[PDB]
Amino acid sequence: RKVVVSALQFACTDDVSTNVTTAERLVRAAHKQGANIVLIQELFEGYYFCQAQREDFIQRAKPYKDHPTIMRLQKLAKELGVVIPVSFFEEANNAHYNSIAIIDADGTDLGIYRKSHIPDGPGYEEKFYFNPGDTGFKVFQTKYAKIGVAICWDQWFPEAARAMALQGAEILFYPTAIGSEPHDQSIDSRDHWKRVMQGHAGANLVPLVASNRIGNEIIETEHGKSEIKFYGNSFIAGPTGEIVSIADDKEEAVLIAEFNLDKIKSMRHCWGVFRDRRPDLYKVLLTLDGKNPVL
Amino acid sequence: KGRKVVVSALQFACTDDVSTNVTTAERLVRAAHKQGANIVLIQELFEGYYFCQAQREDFIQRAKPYKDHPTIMRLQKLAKELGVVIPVSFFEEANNAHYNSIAIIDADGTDLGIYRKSHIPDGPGYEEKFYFNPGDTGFKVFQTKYAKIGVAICWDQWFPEAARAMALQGAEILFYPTAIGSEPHDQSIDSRDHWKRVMQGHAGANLVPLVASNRIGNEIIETEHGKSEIKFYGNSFIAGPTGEIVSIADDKEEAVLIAEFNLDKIKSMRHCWGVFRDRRPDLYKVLLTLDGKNPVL
Amino acid sequence: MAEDKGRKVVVSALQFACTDDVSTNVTTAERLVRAAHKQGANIVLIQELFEGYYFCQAQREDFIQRAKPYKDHPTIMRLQKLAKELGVVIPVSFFEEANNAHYNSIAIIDADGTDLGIYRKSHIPDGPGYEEKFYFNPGDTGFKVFQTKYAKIGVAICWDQWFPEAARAMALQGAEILFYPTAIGSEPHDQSIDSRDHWKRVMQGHAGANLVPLVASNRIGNEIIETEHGKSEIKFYGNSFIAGPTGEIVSIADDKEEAVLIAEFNLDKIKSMRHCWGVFRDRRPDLYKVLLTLDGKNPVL
Amino acid sequence: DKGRKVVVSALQFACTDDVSTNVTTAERLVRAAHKQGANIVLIQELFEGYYFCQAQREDFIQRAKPYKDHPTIMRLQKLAKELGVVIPVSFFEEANNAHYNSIAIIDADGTDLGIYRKSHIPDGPGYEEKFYFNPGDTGFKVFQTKYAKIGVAICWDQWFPEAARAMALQGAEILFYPTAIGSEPHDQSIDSRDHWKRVMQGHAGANLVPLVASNRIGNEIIETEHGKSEIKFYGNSFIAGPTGEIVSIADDKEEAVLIAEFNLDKIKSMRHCWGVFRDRRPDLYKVLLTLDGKNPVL
Amino acid sequence: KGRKVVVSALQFACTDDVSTNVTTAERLVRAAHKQGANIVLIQELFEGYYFCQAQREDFIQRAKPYKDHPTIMRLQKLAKELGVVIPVSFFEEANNAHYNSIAIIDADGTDLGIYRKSHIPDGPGYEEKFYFNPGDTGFKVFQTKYAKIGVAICWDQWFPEAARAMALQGAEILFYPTAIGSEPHDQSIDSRDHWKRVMQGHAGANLVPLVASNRIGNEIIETEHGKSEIKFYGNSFIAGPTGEIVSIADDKEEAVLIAEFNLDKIKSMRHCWGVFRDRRPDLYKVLLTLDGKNPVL
Amino acid sequence: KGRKVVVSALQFACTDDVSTNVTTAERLVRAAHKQGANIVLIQELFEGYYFCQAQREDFIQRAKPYKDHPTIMRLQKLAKELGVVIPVSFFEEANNAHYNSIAIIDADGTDLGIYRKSHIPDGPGYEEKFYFNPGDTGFKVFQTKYAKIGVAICWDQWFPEAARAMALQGAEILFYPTAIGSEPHDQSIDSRDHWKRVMQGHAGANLVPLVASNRIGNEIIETEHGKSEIKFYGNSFIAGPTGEIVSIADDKEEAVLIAEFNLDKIKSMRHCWGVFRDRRPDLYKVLLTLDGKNPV
Repeated sequence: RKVVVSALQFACTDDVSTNVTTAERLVRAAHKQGANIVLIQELFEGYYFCQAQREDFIQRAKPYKDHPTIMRLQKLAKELGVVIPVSFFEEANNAHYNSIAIIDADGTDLGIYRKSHIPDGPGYEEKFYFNPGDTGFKVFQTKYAKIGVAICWDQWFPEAARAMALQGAEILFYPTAIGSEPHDQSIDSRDHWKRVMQGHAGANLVPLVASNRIGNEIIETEHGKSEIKFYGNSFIAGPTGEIVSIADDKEEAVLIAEFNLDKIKSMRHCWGVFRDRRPDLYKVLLTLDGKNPVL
Repeated sequence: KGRKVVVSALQFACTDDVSTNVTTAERLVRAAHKQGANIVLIQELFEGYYFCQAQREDFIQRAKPYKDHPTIMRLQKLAKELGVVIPVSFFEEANNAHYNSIAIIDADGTDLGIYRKSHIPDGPGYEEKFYFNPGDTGFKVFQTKYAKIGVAICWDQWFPEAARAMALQGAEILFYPTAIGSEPHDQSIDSRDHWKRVMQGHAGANLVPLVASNRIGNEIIETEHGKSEIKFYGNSFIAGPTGEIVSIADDKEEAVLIAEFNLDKIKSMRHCWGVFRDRRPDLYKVLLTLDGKNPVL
Repeated sequence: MAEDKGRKVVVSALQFACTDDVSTNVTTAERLVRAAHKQGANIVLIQELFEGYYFCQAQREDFIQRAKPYKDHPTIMRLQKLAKELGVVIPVSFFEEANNAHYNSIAIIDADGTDLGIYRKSHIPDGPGYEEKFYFNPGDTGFKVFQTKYAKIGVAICWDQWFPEAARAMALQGAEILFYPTAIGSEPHDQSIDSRDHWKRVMQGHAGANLVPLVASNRIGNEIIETEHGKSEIKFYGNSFIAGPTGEIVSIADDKEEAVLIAEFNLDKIKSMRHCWGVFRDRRPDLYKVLLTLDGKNPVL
Repeated sequence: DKGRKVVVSALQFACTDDVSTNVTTAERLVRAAHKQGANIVLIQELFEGYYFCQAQREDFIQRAKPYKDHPTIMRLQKLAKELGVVIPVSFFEEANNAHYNSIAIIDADGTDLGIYRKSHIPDGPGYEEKFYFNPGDTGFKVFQTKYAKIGVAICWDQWFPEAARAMALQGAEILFYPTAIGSEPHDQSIDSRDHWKRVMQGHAGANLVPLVASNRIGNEIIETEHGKSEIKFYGNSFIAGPTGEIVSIADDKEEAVLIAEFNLDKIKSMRHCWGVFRDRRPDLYKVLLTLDGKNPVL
Repeated sequence: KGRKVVVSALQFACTDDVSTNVTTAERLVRAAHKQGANIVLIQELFEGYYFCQAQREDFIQRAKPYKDHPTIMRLQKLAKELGVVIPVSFFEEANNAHYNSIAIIDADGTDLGIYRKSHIPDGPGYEEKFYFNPGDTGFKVFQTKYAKIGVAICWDQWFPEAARAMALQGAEILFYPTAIGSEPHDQSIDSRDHWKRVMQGHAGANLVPLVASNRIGNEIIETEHGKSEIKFYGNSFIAGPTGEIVSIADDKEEAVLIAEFNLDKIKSMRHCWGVFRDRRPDLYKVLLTLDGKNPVL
Repeated sequence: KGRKVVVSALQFACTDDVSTNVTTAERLVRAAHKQGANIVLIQELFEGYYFCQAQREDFIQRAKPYKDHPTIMRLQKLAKELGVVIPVSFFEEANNAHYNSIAIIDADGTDLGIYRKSHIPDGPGYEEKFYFNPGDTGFKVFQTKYAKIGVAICWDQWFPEAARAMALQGAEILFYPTAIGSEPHDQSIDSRDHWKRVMQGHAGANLVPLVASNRIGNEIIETEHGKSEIKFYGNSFIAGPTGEIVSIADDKEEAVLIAEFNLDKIKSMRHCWGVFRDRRPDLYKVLLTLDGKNPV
């Protein structure tokens, strides 16, 4: 069982149809290079608007139901025969989420995952827009494989990766948007960010895919202009956490790595980390302060 | 710029003859429509006297099935003729069950369904518990031609849970037909101020406009223990999304209240304020108890 | 001076003995239906499986083939003509064949002769003398009410009458009167069992708890059936009766006479009494989930 | 005649509106029942005072007390322990802002086994219980006592076959119903006593379990918001067998101690053999979870 | 190459003493274990004579609760000692309901839960409908240390629906404890060949091995109408995944039957045959009727 | 005493010439009738070689519409002449759809309607998938002058659900025209015993007789890869209501199997055994899933 996977890395304008045209052109090229499962970066429908905390930007959200972009990638997914996770800003009555729709090989929409861990701070004011996720971590059974799909900031938490691997995830996927921070140009998070994810891969014995955007984006915030240089470094790690394919910080990229899933599962089962786990001693992970279980 | 909706609260006195009262409601619905109304709200159990001052066997038989109801059917023609949304309050018989109900008529005459009053009041003058099974529809919202609306009934207006339930389901405007006034056992009770404040609270906490239509007039009912009298205090009103009263009637006059809301700006104002983004349903389990400890089955 | 308003309806319970010849028993039924109609009856109730002996004392292959389809049933068709002639409602109890399934059924014939449909016995009894589980699939129509020319009625069959759930299911759906055709008597394996008083009190309890009148028609006579282990006898104990909405018995037959019982009810006054008493206003379905278990803990799928 | 035997008792008495007096009365009669061999003794509903629900008064709501350290429950626990008898104690419960018509089941060793909160709440002239009590939220319960597994419910609950069946399905071997019922102050023509008995006898026969009903006697006048209101409570406390037969019954005005012995092993055997529980059709009972015959409640 | 499992069907005659019969089971389980068995199947209602020839009040009281059942508890010790999976058939009392049930004990002694007999037979010699409520667990599969298995009971074995339900839920092997023999009212009835053919059919249609353990011996029961005799015919067998019988007992002696199955090669063979991807559940709705027309509720 | 019906299973080798095969079918139907048959079953797709081996474009044109089918019409004449029921297997063209189908002809020559094969497999020697859409008729029963019958086709015969569906609706006899033999990929599998066991299973579980007609002979079709060959193993048989084989053919010669059944006695036996009285459809919802969890 040989599933091919791809990481995509492009620049965005602040125009839905031009951006979707970009993803649509890079997904078709992935399929040309033999891709089965194609990953598109976070909130690629537009500029990373979370630098500002503006009332009108909340109204960029749209319902999950009959979503114009989901609907347009389902046709593309079905025609190529590729799995495609679709990042979008979701409105649900008065709730709002940073969410992703998993569209299978036949165009079928298999459901939704809602970003659980929400970042905050200058340039990344995501807590102003998103309710923290209520779906829980999910695995999606696709024609090619069982896949763990979470979103951006979720990639920093070992709990997310572990939860997905416990639920049958043969591969983990993370659509991302990260770069410089507008308040301090001395902050360079690229090495640290790769390292944390490399750790999830090696600890669970599952390959990993991270798609991150590039280019410069200037947002008109409530306090004047704010700029981010997204640093790319979209990559694919193997089940031991090794970097097999890696993009640069500036150029557009279409990554590919083929994995023998049945043999990676024999590698995982023989190492026996899952049978060796001690859930009886992990109750402290249900606390925030290291003593009080949350309700 | 944005979807606009003109809403209206009506306030009038009732005899105990259905034909008269429906004729009265029709006259006021037309006057609201002449002033630009798209959704018009008629007071609770308007077809007759507020009979719940008595606990009488024979009054139970005022109920009628939802199916082919002559007052709903008559008002469906009006809605369609005028292009107006009309929630119609009525006493429902459903086999051996009975409910204080309301059917939502859309601007094209279409009966969109019903809501059965959930919280049932009790005590001298307001013996509703004797007549109505507690509602089993749960809180609802209705997609009309002008807006998603949440309609509940009278006593439901005192419960933040009901307004919150409707808002969570996408209600853009809340409506409460009412029958409230003095209490026959104690002349010192005057609940009008308290009544308004609690509702203003719902409107401000959910950032949605709110409409309340209340009865006026004195009604004297023969009860199992003699005459009982209520002076209904009107005070029908419309409140905006921060709870401010934008239209209000006095305690005796017949009234047609009008108010226009921009529903796209309000949606935008509601999301911006962030309350729905910040709710903690994980910490609200206690609300599924009556006694602060034991969850209900 | 005027009569008290409200729809009146006159109901009747019949009580008779059967032979094992279908023509003789339908002739008996028709004679008694006509006698009931002569006394003013609007709805007449014939006892369970009246077409023959209560054959369920035996567990025999050949007795299963006594079933017949609901479609073009000779007995139903014949009683349809009688109902139309007299202008009376007649529920018709019969053993139904439905491809490979079999049921103990009842067809409700309206006062204009129209077949309004069927109910299939839900609770199936078992044991010496009453081996019904051998013949009948448990009913799959669920509890029903039928809108007749005179009233909305609830009809169930024999063993069903021991279950408060059935009576309440019918009342909840608007049944204004309950009917139960019955075949019950002595038990061949133990002559000390005399269930007649127990039988009455359970049904009177249904009428009182739902505030609806109730009609039970039961068989009389001794019947001997040839079983796989020899002859077995039941003495059917009659006691057909009509009960009012507080459970009071208004008419009752003895254990051996042929009877035509007659009682008039004002359905509008009883409706009003039923609602004022308030039991239906006060019910707690939220606490009744345990009723959907057999063992008090596990809900059935 | 082998098998576990249990002796049950129904008490019937008049109440004043003073708590100390009425509890002294209950203790007198529980001792009289025990002297006659009773193992489980049933005291009538809200016996601590007059049946105050004829009125709808603010101040009457404050007669309620917490379940915790309830003085009447504590006093009767001592008596239960002294005599070795099971004693259900009816009381008006305050639980934060909720209020219930409740009953605490005291075992023969004096242990508080838990509470049942009245589910079906009556309403109308003379019986304005819906003004005082939240409808109960414990659900129907059964309690394992030293003598038997029992099902205890309260007053108006006795009209509902669903409550008896719920208790039977969960193993209840005897059903107990403390009661307060009599005339109705708005219409002297209403006499519910035969209807009342008939419905309970229905429960006993349909579930094949014995049933004990203890009812109040005497005239009571309550000062209501609209003037005096009077009820004459009609007694008729009784004990029914597993076929619904009345085995013991009191009149409408006598103070009474009723006594009945039951063989629970033989009744269990009879119950199972009759087959009603073997033959039930819960797959066809969903309509029971509706009020209107059509719509399942949330 | 793959996960191997050795299964066993046991066959013996019952006495009227419980302990004797559990000890007979214990002796035969140890004999299966000695010959390499991992999962061992004991016949239906093995604790005593097949009492269902009679319809008696006192026989119903032979039932016992699932909780702290002495026979289940004793067999748990044996399961843990030998490291063998043991399904334990028993007559369950559950408040007022009664069932013909079976508890699946895992190789470490753990009680995995129970299955209640779904299809209850009836007629002379087999009056089971008098004793048991139809099962309400539905068909189940259990995950044991050696395999996911489907266990159903006696009469259940005549129904293609039970066997399919278990395989669809992942059963790798079907098990059917049985009590079947002659019929007391008609000596011409010999159902043994028909009985095997139907099960062999289940094995072949689902491509899973099947094990059936049947009783031997003549039993005379005192019924309400005199003596009734059944001659139990044994013929316990184990069938492979195409329905071929690979081990079979005679009609009169004790037997310990043993067979090994490569469950991964069988899984692969089942997947390859493809029957399960080729089913048409969209065309099977009539299976939810009894009469070929009306779906049950 | 009771309705007696004589049924027949025919078995022969096909040539790849339509006329010849139809003439062969006719000869054997007449032979069956001469031995007393009332209902006669001809094997699946008898008009030619079993072509589902290969996946060829020109083979699709062997399909013909249900209306005015020349083989059906000719067999209608034969049914009316002799007074025998004849289910006619054929390759149906219906617009953008094609089906493996069978039309039931009554003893008076009346076309009673059709059933379209429901279960469509894959695999070498039997690539049914490329030629036939999944049947949309559902499982049917047909009332003939002699009995209510249920008919299903080739691959359908592995599915207990189809046999049960027919029996629930009144089928008193089940008919299964088929084509099965070796597999061109590996000559070690011999499925004839597995096949018989599953069908005997359906006869015994539903207490209905069952007739299966299978072809004999070797057949070589030129395909995409190269010459594919199959040896059809015959073994046509008639089973009774307990699943006993009452009549059976070998793997190499023509046969006309005959068996008489008393449908009234069998119906009485079926009901007394009780399986239909004892079914639990309230516990069978999982059967409306493919994966054993989610309804379709």
